[PDB]
Amino acid sequence: GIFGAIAGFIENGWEGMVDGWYGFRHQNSEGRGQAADLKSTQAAIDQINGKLNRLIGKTNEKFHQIEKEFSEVEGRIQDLEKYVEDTKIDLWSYNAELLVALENQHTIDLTDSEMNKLFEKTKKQLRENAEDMGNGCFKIYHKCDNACIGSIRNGTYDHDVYRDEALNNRFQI
Amino acid sequence: IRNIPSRISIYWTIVKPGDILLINSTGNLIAPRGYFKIRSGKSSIMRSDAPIGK
Ligand SMILES: *[C@@H]1O[C@H](CO)[C@@H](O)[C@H](O)[C@H]1NC(C)=O
Repeated sequence: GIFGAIAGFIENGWEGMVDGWYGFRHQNSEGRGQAADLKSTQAAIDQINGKLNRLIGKTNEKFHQIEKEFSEVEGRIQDLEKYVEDTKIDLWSYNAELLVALENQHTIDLTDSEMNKLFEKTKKQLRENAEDMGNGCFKIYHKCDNACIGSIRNGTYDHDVYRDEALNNRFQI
Repeated sequence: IRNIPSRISIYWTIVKPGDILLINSTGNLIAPRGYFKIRSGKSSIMRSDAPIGK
């Protein structure tokens, strides 16, 4: 939520993207297509598995304790045993509620973050050859075939190759 | 209780090494036949009616 990409300038997610969490959709003179971006998806996954690693399969061993159920009324000593346990139970219960709320807040935001980074990286690659249409898409001001699109995704796009072409198109009257 | 009006009260005593158990009695003693070993560790007790599984 906090970076404003996911549930923000990105209108919605793509349910048809099933081979990654982030990716690219393009349209050009040869058609329109889709490809997942592996590195950003993995970055998000890696952070979430880290949380799970702290939380899953990490329980504490306890053995002989105090009794916690009672068949007879006893008063002072029994009140304390019960109170000790209730107090304990309430505090563990607090940490967990807080933990989940906090973890969940950080996860949506970190995932929002990863989407934004990929956008920003993409934005920089295109230099002056594209403009941000404001909804996460770039209008690219030059002929850009599948190989061209592939180069952007693959991080090997050479802005110098297309710059003259793009500038003429951007700055037309 | 089970047709018995009398009772026995149970007590316990721990004796350290170098120490000595002394019993002085003039009646009504229900005598120990010996001692239990006492250990320390991870053992406990739980009240439950759940079946034991393999
Ligand atoms: C990225 O482009 C380079 C240059 O052609 C190529 O060697 C490589 O296979 C490409 N990477 C992917 C995963 O498409």
